[PDB]
Amino acid sequence: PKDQRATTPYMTKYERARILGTRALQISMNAPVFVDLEGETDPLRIAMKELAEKKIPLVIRRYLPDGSFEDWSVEELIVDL
Amino acid sequence: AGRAALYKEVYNVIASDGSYVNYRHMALLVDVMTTQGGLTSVTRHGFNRSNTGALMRCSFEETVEILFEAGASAELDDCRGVSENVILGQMAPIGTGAFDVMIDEESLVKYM
Amino acid sequence: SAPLRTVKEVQFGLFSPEEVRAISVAKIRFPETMQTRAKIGGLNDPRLGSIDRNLKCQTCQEGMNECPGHFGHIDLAKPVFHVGFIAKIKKVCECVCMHCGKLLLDEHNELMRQALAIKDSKKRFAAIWTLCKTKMVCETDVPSEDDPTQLVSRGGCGNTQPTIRKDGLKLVGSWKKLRVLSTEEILNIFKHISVKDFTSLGFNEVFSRPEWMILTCLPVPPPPVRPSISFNESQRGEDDLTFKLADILKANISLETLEHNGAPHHAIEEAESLLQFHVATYMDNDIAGQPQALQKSGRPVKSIRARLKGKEGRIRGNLMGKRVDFSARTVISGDPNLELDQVGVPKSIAKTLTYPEVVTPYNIDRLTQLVRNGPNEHPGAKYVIRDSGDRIDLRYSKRAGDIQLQYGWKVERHIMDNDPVLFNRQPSLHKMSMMAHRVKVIPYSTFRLNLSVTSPYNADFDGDEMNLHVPQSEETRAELSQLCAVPLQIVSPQSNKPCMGIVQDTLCGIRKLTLRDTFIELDQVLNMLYWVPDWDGVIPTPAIIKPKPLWSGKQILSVAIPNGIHLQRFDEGTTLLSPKDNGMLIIDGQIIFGVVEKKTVGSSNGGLIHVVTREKGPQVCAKLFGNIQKVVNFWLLHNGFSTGIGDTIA
Amino acid sequence: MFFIKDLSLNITLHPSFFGPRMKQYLKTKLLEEVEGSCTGKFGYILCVLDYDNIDIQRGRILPTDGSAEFNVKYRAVVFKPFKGEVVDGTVVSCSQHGFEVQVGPMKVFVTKHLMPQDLTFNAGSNPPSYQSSEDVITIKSRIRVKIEGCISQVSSIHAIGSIKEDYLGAI
Amino acid sequence: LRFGEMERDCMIAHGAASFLKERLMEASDAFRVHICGICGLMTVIAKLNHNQFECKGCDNKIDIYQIHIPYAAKLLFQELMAMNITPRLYTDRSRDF
Amino acid sequence: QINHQGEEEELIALNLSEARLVIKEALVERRRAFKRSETREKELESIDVLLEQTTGGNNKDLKNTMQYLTNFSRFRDQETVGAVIQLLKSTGLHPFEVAQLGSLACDTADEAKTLIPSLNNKISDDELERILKELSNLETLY
Amino acid sequence: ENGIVDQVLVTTNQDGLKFVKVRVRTTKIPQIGDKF
Amino acid sequence: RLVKALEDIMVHYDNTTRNSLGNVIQFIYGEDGMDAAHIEKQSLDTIGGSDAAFEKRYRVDLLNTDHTLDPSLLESGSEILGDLKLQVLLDEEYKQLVKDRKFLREVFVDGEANWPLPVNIRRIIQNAQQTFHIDHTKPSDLTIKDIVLGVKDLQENLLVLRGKNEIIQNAQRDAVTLFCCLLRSRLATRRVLQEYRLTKQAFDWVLSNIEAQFLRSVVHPGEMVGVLAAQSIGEPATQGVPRLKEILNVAKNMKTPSLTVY
RNA sequence: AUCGAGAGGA
DNA sequence: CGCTCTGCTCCTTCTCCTTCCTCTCGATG
DNA sequence: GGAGAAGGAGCAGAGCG
Ligand SMILES: [Mg+2]
Ligand SMILES: [Zn+2]
Ligand SMILES: [Zn+2]
Ligand SMILES: [Zn+2]
Repeated sequence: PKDQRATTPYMTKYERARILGTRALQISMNAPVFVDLEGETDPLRIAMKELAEKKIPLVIRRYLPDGSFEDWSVEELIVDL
Repeated sequence: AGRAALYKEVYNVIASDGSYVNYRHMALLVDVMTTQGGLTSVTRHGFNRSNTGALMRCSFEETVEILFEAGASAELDDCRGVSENVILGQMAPIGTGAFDVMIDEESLVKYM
Repeated sequence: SAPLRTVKEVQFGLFSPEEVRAISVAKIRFPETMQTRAKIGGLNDPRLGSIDRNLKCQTCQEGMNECPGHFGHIDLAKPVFHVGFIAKIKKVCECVCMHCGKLLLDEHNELMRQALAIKDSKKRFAAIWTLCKTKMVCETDVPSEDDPTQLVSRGGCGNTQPTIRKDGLKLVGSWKKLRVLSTEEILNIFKHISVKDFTSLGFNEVFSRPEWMILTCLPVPPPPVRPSISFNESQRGEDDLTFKLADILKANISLETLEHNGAPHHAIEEAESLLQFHVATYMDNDIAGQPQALQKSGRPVKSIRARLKGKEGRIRGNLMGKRVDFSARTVISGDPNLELDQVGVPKSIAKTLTYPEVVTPYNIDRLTQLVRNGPNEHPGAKYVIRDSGDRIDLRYSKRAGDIQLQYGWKVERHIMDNDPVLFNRQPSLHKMSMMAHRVKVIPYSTFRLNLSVTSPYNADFDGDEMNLHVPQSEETRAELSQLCAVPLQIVSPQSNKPCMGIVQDTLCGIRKLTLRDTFIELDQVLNMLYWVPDWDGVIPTPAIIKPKPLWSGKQILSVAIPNGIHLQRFDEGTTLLSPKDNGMLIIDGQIIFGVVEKKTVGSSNGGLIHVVTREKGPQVCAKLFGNIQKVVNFWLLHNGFSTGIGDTIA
Repeated sequence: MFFIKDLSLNITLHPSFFGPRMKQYLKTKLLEEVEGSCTGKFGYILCVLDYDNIDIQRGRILPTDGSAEFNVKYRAVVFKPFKGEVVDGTVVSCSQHGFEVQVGPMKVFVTKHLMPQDLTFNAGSNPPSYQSSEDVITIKSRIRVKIEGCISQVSSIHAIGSIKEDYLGAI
Repeated sequence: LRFGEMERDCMIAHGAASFLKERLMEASDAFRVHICGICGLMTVIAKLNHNQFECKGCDNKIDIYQIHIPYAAKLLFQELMAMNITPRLYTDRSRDF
Repeated sequence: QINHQGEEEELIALNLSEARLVIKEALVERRRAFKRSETREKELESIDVLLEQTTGGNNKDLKNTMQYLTNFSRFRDQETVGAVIQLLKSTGLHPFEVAQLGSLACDTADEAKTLIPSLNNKISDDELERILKELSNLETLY
Repeated sequence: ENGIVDQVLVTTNQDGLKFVKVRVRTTKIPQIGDKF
Repeated sequence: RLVKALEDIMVHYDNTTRNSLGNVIQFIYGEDGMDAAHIEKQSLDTIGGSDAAFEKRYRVDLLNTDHTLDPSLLESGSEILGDLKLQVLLDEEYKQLVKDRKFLREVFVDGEANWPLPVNIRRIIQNAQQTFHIDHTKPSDLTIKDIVLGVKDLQENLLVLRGKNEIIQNAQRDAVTLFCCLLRSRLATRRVLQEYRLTKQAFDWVLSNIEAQFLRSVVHPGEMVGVLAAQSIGEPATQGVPRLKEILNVAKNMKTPSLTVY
C-alpha cells in the first residue's frame, strides 16, 4: 500500500539506532563502503557519516497492529535526530 | 465514571507525599485496570486472569498451576509478548525490535 | 547445515501415550543404575544423555557439548492420575454421563446453548460445569423445549450419577441409593466421549484429549535434566529425580510382580496406591493432604514442581534473570575531572574484560600492535580467533609476535578508551538507574564517576557498589550510545524536569562565584579561563579597568556557557535592577543578573540545564557540566570553604 | 507431468558480497539452487522460466549478523507424476527382474510382478532383453510404462512402470 | 553477576532489544538444538558427521531446523515433557494476514 | 494454482512437447542473459548446444532427460502445437487431462478411453473421433 | 591472597587423625576506597 | 507486581496503545500522543483575569476608539484603521478566543492556568527577540492579515496523525485542541504587535520553528510506555502507601471509607 | 559440591 | 393451603499466598 | 493469618396440587 502510507515521514529514534548499528556491522564485515574515507576507522562513525548524507540502501518495514506493513526507504525518511 | 474517580483518588496519594508524576504515566495505569469492563486488580486474581499468552502468565506468581491449564485447553501462545520472547531468547517485538529492517535492492542498484 | 528459523508460535497439549512410546529410544526396566563403570541397558544407558567422554548420546557423539539427552519409556502396570489434572478430571467426570460417553445435558436445553455460544473455551467449560454438575441423572427421554409433550431419547444409560469426591489421590463416587471409583472405569469413559463433546468441554482432539489426563506411560528425562553428581570422592548421590524414578520403578515392578504372582487382590490395591503416590509426589511433592515424600536423608523429596515453582526456580531464577559474563562490580568514587558520559575503570578490570573486535583493512594495523602487547600489558588482547574457530590463547604462547592477522578474524581486544559500557546500581529502581557511559582507564581499583551523575543513580560514595556490563557486538555498542547514553536522559520523563545538576560543593561555589562582590585578580582569571576546555583563546575585557584590572565572577562563569543562550527568570524583587541580586537573566551566553543557585543550575525545569539541552542538543549540554564543575572547583579550591561550631552558635 | 509455477526459494548471502553486483550474484545462486531439485510436493524441478525479472522482494537482513535472506520468487518448470499414468519412456538400464526407464526427469523401475506373465528374461540377448513375448524391452528400444503410483524417496523420486496392459507397452 | 528482573525491565524501558538479547543469549546459555516440523519437540537425531536427521515417531527427515535457545529454556521444555506437557514449537505463524 | 504475484493462475498442465518448446525458449532467454553479461534429431542437438553454451556439462542427467524427451516428441513444431491447443480448449477440456492427450499418442476415441480411465466415463466420443484423427494426421507429418 | 606463612601448626584430634593449620599474614595498607 | 501488569503495553506506529493481545487501551497515547520528555509547565493566559482585562489584552478594533490599534506599532497606520475586511478577521479571532476562554473554564473548573504543554512558546518568542536584536523602538512591517493567516496555517500543520479519513482527521482536531488554544492565546495580534514587536522576517521564523520543534516532540512509536509508566509510579512508592497497596489491590474492604457531600 | 543455618554489607 | 420446587441466603471450610553481593559454618548421601 | 475461593446448608417464597 505504498500510496497513502499512514505513518510518519520522520525517522523514529529506534530506527536511527538500529540502522546505525547494522550499517556499522556490515562495514566491520569488510562490506563495500559508499563514501570516501577521512580516516574514521570507527565503523560506527562511518555509519553516522553515511546516514547524514543518505547513502544507506535500507528500507524500514513498519508493522501495523493487524500485521500489515509499510515500506519507508531511508532516503525517504526525514532524519530529525 | 469510576475510572475518573480512581485516577483522582490515586492522585491524592501521590500528591500527598509531595512527589510529582506526569499525567501520562498515571492515566495509562488507571485505563488498563478498567479496559476489561471492570475494576481488574493487578493481583494474582486480576491481571493474571487475563487472556494473554500463558507463557507470559506463568511467570507472574503462579507457574505450574497455569501450565497445567494450557495443556488442558491446548493453548497456542502467539509470542507477541515481551517476556515470551525473552524466555525463548528471541528479539522481543519492541523498541528497536518493533519493526523490521529490509534491504532496498532497488536503491542499492541506484547507487554505483 | 540444516535450515535456521525462529520461534513464532508455541502449541501446548498433552502427550499421546503411543506418541510417547514412539518418541522414546529406550524402555526403562531396572530401578538399578549399575558393574563398576557399565550402565544397565534398562536405565541410564548410553542411548540416553551419556556421561562425559561417552560419545554415544544415542549415536549422537559430540559429548554433552552439542547434544542433549533423549527420553526413556516406562510402561505403567496400571493407569494413574495426573496430579495437576485431578480437579480437572473431577469436574469433567461430573459432566459426562458416567459410562455413556455423552454429556448430562444437551443443546435442547437453552442454558447450554448459551454456554456453547461462549467463544472462550475456558469460560465455556466452567459455564457448562455449573449446569451439568447439578444434573444427577441422564434419563434417556428429555422433553423438548419446543414441544414439551415430545421427548428426545438421548441419554444412553438412562441411570443416575454418583456424587464425586476428591479422596486424596483417588476419586470416590457417592451413588444416590457409594463406592470408590476405578481409574480404569474413568479411562474407558473418556475413551467413549465424542469429539463434539471435546469442543464443549474445551478439549483439543489432536493436542488435548481428556483420556490423556490419565497416565499410562511415563517419559524418562535424560541425565542432563537430572545431572550425574560427583560432588564427593566419586560419590553419586544422584539427583532426587534419579532416586525418585527408582522408587516408581521398584513400585512398578512390585505391582506387576504381585499381580502376576498369585494375584493377591488386596496387596495389589495398596501397591497401586503406592504407585499413584510415588508418581504424584514425583510430579508434585506438595499436596493439600498430609503425604510428603521424604528422601532417605530425611529431607523432603525435591519434585519437578519444586524445580520450576517459586523464586530461583527454573523460570524466574534462570530465564527472566541469570548470571552473565563480561561484567564487573566494585566500589565507586567521585572525580570532578571526568565528564558525565565518562567513567574511570581500573587497569586491572580492562586487562580482563575483552571485546571481540573484527579485523578489517581499517584497523588491522592497530589490532596487530595490541596482539604484540599481549594479555600482560593493558593495551592488548587475550585471544586471537581465526575464521576456522581457532581460539588461540596468547596467554600460553609466544606466538603473539608471530601470528599474522587475516581479515574476518576476531580479536578479544581489551577494553579501551571511549568504548561504551553499561552501568547499573542495585537496586535498579527505574530507568535512570541504568545508563551508558564512555570508558577512560585509570591506575587505581575503583570506579570514578562525575559528581553530577550520582543523583539519578541515587548513589553515594559511602561505600556503595555498582555493576558494569560490556556489550559484545557492534550492533549493541551502537544501540547503547544512541538510546542509553548519559546525556540523552538529562531530561527525565519521570517529572518533566532535568534529573541532573550541580550538587554538593560545586553548587556552593557557584553562589559565591557569582555573588555580586566576588572579584577576581588577573592572575586567577588567566588560569580559570584555561581550565575551560571550550575557551576560544580570547580574554574578555575586565569589568573594572582604571583602578586595577578586575573581573567580576559573573564575567568568567559566562565563558563556560555557550553562545546563543537566553534565559529570563524574574522573582518578586526582580525589576531590571534586582537590589537583592535575585532572579536571573542570561543573554547570548552572558550573565547579567541574579546569583546562580539551585533554581538556575539545579533540577528545576526552568533552570539553565533544561534550556541548553533544547537549544543545542544533549551532546552540547553534557560538555557544559564539565565546564561548570571544572571552573568553579578550581576557584573554590583557591577560595576554600568550611563550617564549624560557630556556624551553629547564635 | 510438466508444470509451470511461480515458486520461490530462500537464499542467504554473506555481507562481503553486498555490493550492487549482488543482484546478479543472487540471480546465479538462485539458478544453481533451483535447477536440479527433487521434491515430493513438486516432484523434480527442471528449469526456471523467465530467467530475467528476478523477484528479490527486498532483502531480509538478520539481527544475528550481516547475513540476509531472500525469498526469491520464480517461475519454474517441474515434473510431477501421478498414479496410473501412461508415459512413453526409455530403458536406461536392464535387469533380470525388470527394467529401469527414464520418465521425464524421473526414474521408473519396471517390476516383474507387473509385466505380461508370458514375457521372460532372455539373458542370451545383447543387451539381455526380454524376448519370450511380444513386449520386447531393451536399453536401446522404446518403451511405454504405466505409472502405478509414485514411490517418492528421501534422496530421489521414482515410480512403478507397469507393462501388463493392452496399452502402455513396449514401444 | 545476575542480570536480574529489575535490570531487564530498564532495557525494556530503553527498548534495547538488541542488547537485551545479547545479554541473555551470547553472554550465557547459548545452545543450538534441532526440532521437528511435524511435532514441535526437540526429538531430532542429529548425525552431524552424516548430515542425517530424523524424528522417530514422525519418521520425518526433511523438516529439521536449527534454533538457538537458552540452555535453561531447553531444560524447561524437557522438564515439561517429563511433566506430560507437549511444548510444541512452530516456526510458521498460523495466521497469515 | 496461484503465482507469487498474487494472481490465481490456473494449474498449467504443460504438454510434453509444448514443455520442451517452452524449455527451448527459456534456454534461449538464458543464453541471451549470458550474452548480455523441426525434427527430433535437429531439436535434440540444437538444445544440447544451448545446454553446453549455458552450463558447464555437469548436469548430464538433464541433458539425457531432454534428449529422451525430444525422442518421444509428438509436436516438435510450435505453430502446430498451437493448433492442438485450440482444438482441445474449445471443448472445455480439463487442463490436467489436456496434458496427456498432447503428450501421448492416440488414434481412436476408444484407445484414449483405454489409455485414460478418466475419459472413459464422461467424455463425448464424437469430440475424440474428429479431433484424434486430425491430430493423428498431424503427428504422422513428423 | 598474598602474604607469608606465619605459623604452621600440626597436631591430631583424639582419633589420631593428623591436623594441619597454617596461618598466613599480610599487611593491609589503606587504599583508595577503603571505608572509614 | 506493577511491572508485570504493564510489560507488554507499547505504542504502535498507528499512534495507539495496545497490549500484547492487540487490545487497544488508549487510542492516542495519554490522550495527546505527546512524549512526556518534551513537555513542560506553561501558563494559559486566557483563563485568568477579569473579562474586561481579557478583552483589553486581546480585543482590537480598527473602527472605534476603545480598542484602536496604535499606528506607531506598524509601518502601516491609518491604512489599517477603518479596514472592515481586516476588522472581520480580528472579529473572528476575538470571538475564537472568547470561546476558548469559556471553553477552558469548563476544562479546568478550578481556574488553574498552569499545565504541562509541549513546545515552550515564550522561550521561542524571547529567542526571536535576541536573534538579530529586534529594534523594538521602530514600527514593524507586520500586517494583521499576515498574523491571522499565520496562526491558522500553523494549526493546519500540527499533524499528530496521518490518516486522511474523517475519523482520523476528527481525532487530530481533538488531540491538539488544548495546545492550539495556547497558540491562539500567546499569538494574539494585539500582543504580537504590542508585547513582542516582531518583524515580518522574525515572525516567519517563529512559526516555522514552532512547527519544527513540535514534530520532534511527538511521542515516538515503539515506546515501551507501560514499563516507563510502571517505574514512574514505582519510585514515588519507595519514598499513604498502605493506601496505595489498598488501591492497586482492589480490596473492596477499604480501611477508611468516607463521603464528601456538597 | 549442594542443601541447611547463621553473620554482614549495598 | 399444603407441597414442592428453586433459587436465595447463609455458613463454614479451605487454600496461599512477598532488590543485590560477601563471607563462614556444620552436616549430610 | 489473610485473603479469596468453595462448597454445603438452610430457608423462604413462589408456583403447584
Ligand atoms: Mg549509600
Ligand atoms: Zn543426545
Ligand atoms: Zn449414562
Ligand atoms: Zn516429530
